[PDB]
Amino acid sequence: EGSNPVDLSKHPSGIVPTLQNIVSTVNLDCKLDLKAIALQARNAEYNPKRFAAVIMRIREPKTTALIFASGKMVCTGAKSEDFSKMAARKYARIVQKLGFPAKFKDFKIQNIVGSCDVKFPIRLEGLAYSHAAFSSYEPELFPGLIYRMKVPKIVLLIFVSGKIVITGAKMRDETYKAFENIYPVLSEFRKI
Repeated sequence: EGSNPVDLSKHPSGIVPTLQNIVSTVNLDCKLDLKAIALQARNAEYNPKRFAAVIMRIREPKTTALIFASGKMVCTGAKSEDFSKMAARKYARIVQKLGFPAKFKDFKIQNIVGSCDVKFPIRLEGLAYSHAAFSSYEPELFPGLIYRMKVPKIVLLIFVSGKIVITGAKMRDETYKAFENIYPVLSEFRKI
């Protein structure tokens, strides 16, 4: 039974990108007294002159939650969508247990960041000259090439070293498809 470690149907390049951060939001559906939550929770920080939300942190899943007065909560740091949702539930429950009537409505993934290393140098200048409508490479202003992909709606950061950052996905597979879509062109521009 030679099942394959990597499914080349899903990853023709034979390379699987790593998910580095998933950010999600959920509506707690209630106004929140930020000074009280900050006072009452051990795991909270709240400096409204620096950021208008209470900062809460947990170790499992190792993440950070930004809880706004409106009741909106942003959860960041998770490595999978299941873990982003699991952590969001855990922060929302902490809030209920403090005595606020927190709900868990319209939870949604807002952004997934993935990285990948093809491990060969890339001629970004040539790549950009050949794909002018989608790329920006301006070494004196920022390092790496910015590539705006249409389908899926992703923005990639391609560095001269072969390291790539894939941002903007709403689900794991989009991050994978974005990479596969760009792979043949990275390859076409391998620094000989």
